Amino acid sequence: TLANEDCFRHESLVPNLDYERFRGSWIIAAGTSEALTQYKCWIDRFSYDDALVSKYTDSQGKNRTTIRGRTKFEGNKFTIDYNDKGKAFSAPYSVLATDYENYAIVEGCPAAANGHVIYVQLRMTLRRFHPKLGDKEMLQHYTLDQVNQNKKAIEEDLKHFNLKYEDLHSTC
Repeated sequence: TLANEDCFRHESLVPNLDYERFRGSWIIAAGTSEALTQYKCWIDRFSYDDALVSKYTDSQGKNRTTIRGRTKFEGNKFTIDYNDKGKAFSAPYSVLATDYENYAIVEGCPAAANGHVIYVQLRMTLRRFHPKLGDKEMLQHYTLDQVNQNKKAIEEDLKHFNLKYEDLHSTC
C-alpha cells in the first residue's frame, strides 16, 4: 500500500494533489541520483485515468526508449507499475511540491536510482515548445529556459527540503 509506504523521506506540500491538473507531459531537468543520469531528457506523459508513457535516450541521443505503465494516485502519492519492460523504474513516488502549470518536485524509490531520488520536472507542452529546423539541442534548450523561468519558485520549494538546484545532477 501507498498508505503504508515507508521509503518516502519528506512531507509533501501538496497532500491533496489534484491528479487532473497534474496530468500531462513533464520533462525531468535534474535529480539527486547519479544512476538516473544515464537516461537523458526523460519525459513522463500521465494521461486519462491511469496511463503513463515514459520516453528517454542515452547521452548522445541514441537508443530512444519508451516504457509504458499504469499509475495509482492517493493524494500526492503515486505508484507506477511498468510492464516487464522498465521494471527497474516501477516504484512508489510522491509529489512533494508543484504549481501544476510549470514545475514539480517529486521523490521516489526506484531500483534504478539505487532506491531513492528527488527530482525536478518542468511541464512539456507545445504551447511553450516550438521545435525548429536545425535545433540539435532541442529538448536541452527548452528545459534550461523553463528551469530558468521558474527558478525562484523551484529554489524556494527545494530549500524547504534541504536541497539547492545547483546540487542536483543535470539530466537533460
